[PDB]
Amino acid sequence: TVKGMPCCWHCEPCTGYQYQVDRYTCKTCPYDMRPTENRTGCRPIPIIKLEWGSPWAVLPLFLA
Repeated sequence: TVKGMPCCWHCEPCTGYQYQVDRYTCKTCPYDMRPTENRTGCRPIPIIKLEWGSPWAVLPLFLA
């Protein structure tokens, strides 16, 4: 954060959906992009297709 004196700053953490793009202000990346922990941008959201189907997909398969 830009303080009164341009001398000592204060890096206040942004929200969970805000990426540290610049050093003075955060930005917002599009959907399916989770902000990374480090200053790298936004990583893609891991998407699956229910291959195993253990919790609530093996009983329908067995009945079928």
